[PDB]
Amino acid sequence: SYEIKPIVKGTKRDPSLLKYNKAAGAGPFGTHGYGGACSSLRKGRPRDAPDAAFSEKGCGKSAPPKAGAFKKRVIPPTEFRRAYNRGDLPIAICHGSRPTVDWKVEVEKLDYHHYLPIFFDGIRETEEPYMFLARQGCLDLLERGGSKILPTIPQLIIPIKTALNTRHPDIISATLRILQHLIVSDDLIGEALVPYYRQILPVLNLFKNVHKDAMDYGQRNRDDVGDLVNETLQLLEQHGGDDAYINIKYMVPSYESCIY
Amino acid sequence: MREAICIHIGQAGCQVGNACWELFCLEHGIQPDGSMPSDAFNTFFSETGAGKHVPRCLFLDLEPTVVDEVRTGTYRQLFNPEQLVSGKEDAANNYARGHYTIGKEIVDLALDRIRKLADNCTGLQGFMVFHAVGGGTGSGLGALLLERLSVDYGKKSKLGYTVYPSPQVSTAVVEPYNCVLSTHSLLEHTDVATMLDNEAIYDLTRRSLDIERPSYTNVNRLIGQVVSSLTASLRFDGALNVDLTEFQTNLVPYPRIHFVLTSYAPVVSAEKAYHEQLSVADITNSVFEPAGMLTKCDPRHGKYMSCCLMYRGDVVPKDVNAAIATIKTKRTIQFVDWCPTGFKCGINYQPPTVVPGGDLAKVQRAVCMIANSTAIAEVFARIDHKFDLMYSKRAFVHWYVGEGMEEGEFSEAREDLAALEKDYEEVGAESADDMG
Amino acid sequence: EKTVYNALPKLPGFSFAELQHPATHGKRQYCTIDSEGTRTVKCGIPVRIILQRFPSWRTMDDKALRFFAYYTEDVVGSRIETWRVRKVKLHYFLADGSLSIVETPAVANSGLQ
Amino acid sequence: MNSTYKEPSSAAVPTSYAVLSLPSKATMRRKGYNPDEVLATHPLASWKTFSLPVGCTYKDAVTAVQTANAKPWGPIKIRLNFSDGRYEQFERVAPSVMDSLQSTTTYSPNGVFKEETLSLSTTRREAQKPRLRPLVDERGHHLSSKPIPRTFAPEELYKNCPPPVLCQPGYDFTPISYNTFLLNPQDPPHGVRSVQSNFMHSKCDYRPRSYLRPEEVTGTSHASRHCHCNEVFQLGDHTMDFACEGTMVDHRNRLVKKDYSPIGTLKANSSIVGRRHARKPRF
Amino acid sequence: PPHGPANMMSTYMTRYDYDYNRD
Amino acid sequence: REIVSCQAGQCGNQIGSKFWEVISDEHGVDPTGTYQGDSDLQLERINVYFDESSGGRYVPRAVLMDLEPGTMDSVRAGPYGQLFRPDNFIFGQSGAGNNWAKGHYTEGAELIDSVLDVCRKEAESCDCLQGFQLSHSLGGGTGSGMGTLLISKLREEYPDRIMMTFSVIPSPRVSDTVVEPYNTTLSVHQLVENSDESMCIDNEALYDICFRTLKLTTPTFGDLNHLVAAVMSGVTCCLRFPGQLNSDLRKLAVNLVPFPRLHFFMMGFAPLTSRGSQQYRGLSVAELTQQMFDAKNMMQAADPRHGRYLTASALFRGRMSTKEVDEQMLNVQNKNSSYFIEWIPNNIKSSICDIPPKGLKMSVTFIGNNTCIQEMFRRVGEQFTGMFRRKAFLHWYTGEGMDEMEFTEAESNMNDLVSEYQQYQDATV
Ligand SMILES: Nc1nc2c(ncn2[C@@H]2O[C@H](COP(=O)(O)OP(=O)(O)OP(=O)(O)O)[C@@H](O)[C@H]2O)c(=O)[nH]1
Ligand SMILES: Nc1nc2c(ncn2[C@@H]2O[C@H](COP(=O)(O)OP(=O)(O)O)[C@@H](O)[C@H]2O)c(=O)[nH]1
Ligand SMILES: [Mg+2]
Repeated sequence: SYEIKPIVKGTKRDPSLLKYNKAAGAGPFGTHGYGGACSSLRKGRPRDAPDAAFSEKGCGKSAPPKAGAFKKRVIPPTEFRRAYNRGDLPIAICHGSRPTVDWKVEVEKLDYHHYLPIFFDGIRETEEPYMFLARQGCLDLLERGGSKILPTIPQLIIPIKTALNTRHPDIISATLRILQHLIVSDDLIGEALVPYYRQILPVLNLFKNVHKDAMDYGQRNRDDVGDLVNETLQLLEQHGGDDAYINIKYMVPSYESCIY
Repeated sequence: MREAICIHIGQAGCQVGNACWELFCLEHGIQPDGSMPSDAFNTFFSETGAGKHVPRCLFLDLEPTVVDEVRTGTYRQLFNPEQLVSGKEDAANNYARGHYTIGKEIVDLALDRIRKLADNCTGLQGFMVFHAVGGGTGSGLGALLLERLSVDYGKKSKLGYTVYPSPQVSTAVVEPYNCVLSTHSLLEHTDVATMLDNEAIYDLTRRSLDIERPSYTNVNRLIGQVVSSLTASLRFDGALNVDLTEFQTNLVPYPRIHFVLTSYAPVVSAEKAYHEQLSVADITNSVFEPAGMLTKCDPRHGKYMSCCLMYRGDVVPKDVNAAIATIKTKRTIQFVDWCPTGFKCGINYQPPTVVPGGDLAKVQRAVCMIANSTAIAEVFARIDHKFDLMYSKRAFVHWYVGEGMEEGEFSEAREDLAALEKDYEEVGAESADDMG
Repeated sequence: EKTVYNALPKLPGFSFAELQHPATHGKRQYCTIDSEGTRTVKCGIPVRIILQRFPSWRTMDDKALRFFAYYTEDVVGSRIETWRVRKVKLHYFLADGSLSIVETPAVANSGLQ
Repeated sequence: MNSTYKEPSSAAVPTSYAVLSLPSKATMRRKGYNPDEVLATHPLASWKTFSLPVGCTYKDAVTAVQTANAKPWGPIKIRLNFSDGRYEQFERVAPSVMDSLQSTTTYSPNGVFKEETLSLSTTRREAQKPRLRPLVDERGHHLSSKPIPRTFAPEELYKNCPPPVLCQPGYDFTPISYNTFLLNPQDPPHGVRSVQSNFMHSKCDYRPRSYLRPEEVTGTSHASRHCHCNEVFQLGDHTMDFACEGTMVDHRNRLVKKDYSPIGTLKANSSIVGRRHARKPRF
Repeated sequence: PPHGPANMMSTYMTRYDYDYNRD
Repeated sequence: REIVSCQAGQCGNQIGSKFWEVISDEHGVDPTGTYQGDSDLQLERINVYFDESSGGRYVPRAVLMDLEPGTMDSVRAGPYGQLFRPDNFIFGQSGAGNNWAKGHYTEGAELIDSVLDVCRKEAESCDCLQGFQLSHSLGGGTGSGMGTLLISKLREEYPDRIMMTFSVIPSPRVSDTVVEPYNTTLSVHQLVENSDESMCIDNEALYDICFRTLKLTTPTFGDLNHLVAAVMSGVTCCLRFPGQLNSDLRKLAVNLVPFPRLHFFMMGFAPLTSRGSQQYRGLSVAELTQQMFDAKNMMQAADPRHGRYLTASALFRGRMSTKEVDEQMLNVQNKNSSYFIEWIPNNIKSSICDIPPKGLKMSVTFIGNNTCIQEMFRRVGEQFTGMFRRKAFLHWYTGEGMDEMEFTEAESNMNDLVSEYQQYQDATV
């Protein structure tokens, strides 16, 4: 007798979600030898151990351990999820032709200094409905804020970098889309975000050249992280300032100016 | 490195330690103040930042007379205030009281001191214990300390130069009881047990040293001579160097069979010496004399398991081999059929240092023997007959039982050491195909 | 160096061990392990007489000799002096055989430190 | 090789592999050798040797051999060297084709040695094997239920040696013994020289007086009953006669009676005449 | 390093010294 | 062609110490490490046994092994002890206790990695390693077990090199260890398996030599080991100096080993003269041959009369001509054809080297693969059976970790070895 372990990678029962979102997972409710025949036809066993590195023989076949730059880190606990579980978010999903977010109150008069950072913190969610609520609320607040998004720019940096550092391709792509929407929300948003390039751009550098004669028949989802990174960089240059190009060049070295 | 921590338990252990430490100090040029007016001492003496040399010893006793004598003796400045453990009340010659009542209230700090020497000793070789199993503290506290040392330090070498009850005249009457119980405790928890009874020492002093009135001082001087001979291999340069663990395997054939005999030569006085040319062959013959053994057991009364010869001085391996060949040519001494080799030899260049006022005339060469033989079972059989005669009549059982000891422990000791007797019998038995 | 006893070269029977006795048979501990691997192989007046000649003394710690000296240097770009003398106090600790120099000026307006 | 793969019965791990590499076509042309004309190795063939990873299996070794052969023209001959000194050959049937890789022979440096060995070594091994069977437990306890003789009995301890009669004089305590000058018979180990560390007492000089001692006509070599004083001894219920060594020793004090047990071990010589049935005196 | 002229009274002369390293 | 040497246990350590002092004397190297010789020839091949440092010192390519640092201390206290490199000293806390198990599996294994590291460093320091030398005793704990472990782990690291062992075999009548048969079996079934040529010393043959040949009154281990040092110098004299008919270590191996398992040799040195009888000797090639093939001059306790010479080799040193060496080596075979096996002609290799030992007009070292090694193997195996039947002293090994199957197969291998020595001794054409 024995046990079966079916392959569950990239399936409905994939435990990657569970092991990357620790706070999530729950529902809405919490022998002989040549002894005289020595000959020039034999050698000793190669020394391929890691300790053999930088020696007479050298490393051999001892590769260094990977730094885990592409390794998918664990998502930190989210104040947005905690606040929604507490019951402080004036949002609820409405189901129809396309799922949408319905608000308690007009988005125009909400205190953005409170609400926008929470929604931007909630982008890291990997379980519905938290992910959908956070991202759709981010989009709604960005498109209905007007001039109320500019003072919240300093407060949005921590959620963006925290979500980007997770190295999750889906989270990174969603944050890139939300960043594009944020940049195209007001004239001075890019100007305010220029000084913050040093805390947002490193992840874009890491995922700049990551993609996943034949076309990608599915690209309406815009899951190409590298393409999204390039589009965000071009948008930042376009709706940025004079120092935007030099800051972006200082962060990502392989970038090209779109205005010069 | 190469340290050998000395432990001296009880009165016999303390006096033997006094004698052997005097011998070690005179051999290494260390005065009782502890300063060398000149690093072979490092094995026995630990250096201090002030240049003085503190012995790697622990004088443990349950009664304060002997340790107070040490504190008021010549080497008071040499010996540490600690490492000189004194109890408040004697063991009253009772193994049960030395092992079950006063043993606990002193063995904790005794082990603390043992650790304070062991951590200092960076190359520790083993523990050389000195006690008399016939007494109360040396038996009980000795067994307790041996058990604790075994469970703490693991497989460290443990040479117990133990003084056993004499065949016919004894210090006490409960001495067979203490001997049987102590041997029961140590069979498992000691490495090599060394016979040091007083009869043969007295006989050698009276016959070869021309001493009409031998005493404990002469006994302890001979014991110190033997200890120095065995331990000088790692202290001084020599042709053949052997450590504490080197003769472990060469001398212990089976785990239960570790009791071994001793003999020193030449045990000669000044007047006797200038009439004798002490050659290697002559000293080896005097070693293999049944009289020359430091134990009142006849090695001719049985087989020889394995002999170890520590030569010291100007001995040459040529003459050592000649002596081994000429002693195996002898029929009067015969080895077991399963040890054709049966010999270990270790040669050290350093001659034995003569103690001022001592009874041993110094010689250019002296050889000691540590030997396992089947004939050692005579003392076990005799002490068992004594213990049996008393235990059938239930003499002195109330003392031991009221001293926190189970009454069945006497029976367990008797059974297991009888198993030791029969083990000696059947290892002395010859090899015949009917055994298979 | 080269003598009769060293004249014989090393042949199987031409070496005499008893000729060359080591002064001490004690075996010096060259090789030592520091319990963490790391194998390793390796004031003028004598203290006895200095203590004998001073019965009241026990240790030489904090028992330096106080001396007074001066060092002179040529000064070329000054205004009033051309050859300056700087005064020093010497502490010669006998226990360690150690010398210490401390600068001590003379007048209040010395200008030195 | 494609499916000829056999797993050797031996447990020798593969160690390395040598390729008798053969130079390129243009190299052969500029040396003057025709590549098309290729038991003796070609003059340009060179033994370029490569090594195997630590703890590699036979599958890994054969995969490495195939990887070495992957060169279209170079390899013609492969020698997979194992840990026992053997090498498996991996020759090319045709040097100009890849797929014709095949094993031909597996030579060993001990081949003929073992071939002529397994006629006498097996007999000696079979003879020696029952001797190695343990006769005791882990401790001294013998396995069989048959009782061993009383080991400390005098008739077992002193079979060929005079007993240690004890005397109080010379001691003020219990007597121990006195060592005896007596020597063993000259039994030199077989095949060794007469190597002596020093001048030794020759055993021929001390041949026992009971050797070819005239037995008179009585049938007893002994004359007076001082044989009981010096030669004959009583060991409990047994009687020992030390003159029995005269029949065991040679004129050169050499032990000629070496009784060997059927297994091959030596039976210790004895000199006990018989059991003297001592009994309580009765009327 | 060169060898000197062949010296016959030396335990360190070669057979080739005796033969031709005379100079 | 470089020789890198290892010495293990006290036996091997003092033997290697004397060997290194002998080599230093031959190459004119003082204890301080500089060169004060008297000829250029001592510099031609001084790299074989020495490496020049950035202090000018000629450091030996020697690796010292001992679980007991006491012998390390003794050699550094010796007259030539300052020659050795400090980092080549590998040592531990507790000695082997004459236990092959401790020397091979627990205490030796913890230090075998470091000794491999230092030996490899010496190996790549050498330009072209001609091979490895080893000196140890088969009766000891860290000389036998740790040395066998060293040779085993260097067979799987330099198999194309020549690894010699000048192992000191024990003797029952020279018994100075009771586990000599155990250690000897455990080390022989490893040496016959991993030593390309393993030539042996028994101390009693050396005692016989210093008794009637040398006639020394009080020869200590110094004079005792000088013979082994001399033969080690002789086996590489042709390497270290030019020769009329030179050879090297693997020359000796290939010309002395007919079958891979038959590589246990005897040794011999000549001339050796008692103190006060030089006026009677002749000191010629014939006398050198006579003392070479004399039974008492053999430094391994065996009787060549009871055996047969599978192959002998004579390494002559000194200014001699080839005709007399060839004639003597032919004449000994012709006159003792009963002791040279008939199925192989002219069993004696002859090599001629320029430089005689300092102070000797001419000399020779003898290597002999006589079939009389079988009696020593049979004796050791008999003692091994004697202890193994009662499994005496087996508890030390079993509690240290090894099992009984290794012991049984060890004696099986050794019995096969002695059986095949007998088979080839009795073989006929
Ligand atoms: N060799 C030797 N033995 C001694 C010496 N002193 C006492 N003994 C032995 O010790 C026995 C007497 O008992 P104690 O000396 O008191 O033994 P103890 O256990 O250390 O002390 P107690 O518990 O009080 O009996 C005697 O039989 C002696 O054999 C001595 O100086 N040398
Ligand atoms: N020739 C010679 N033999 C020695 C010397 N020291 C020890 N031996 C031999 O080595 C054997 C014992 O080896 P041992 O000392 O136990 O080896 P170790 O434990 O590894 O150091 C004995 O039979 C001796 O004959 C020496 O200095 N010279
Ligand atoms: Mg007392």
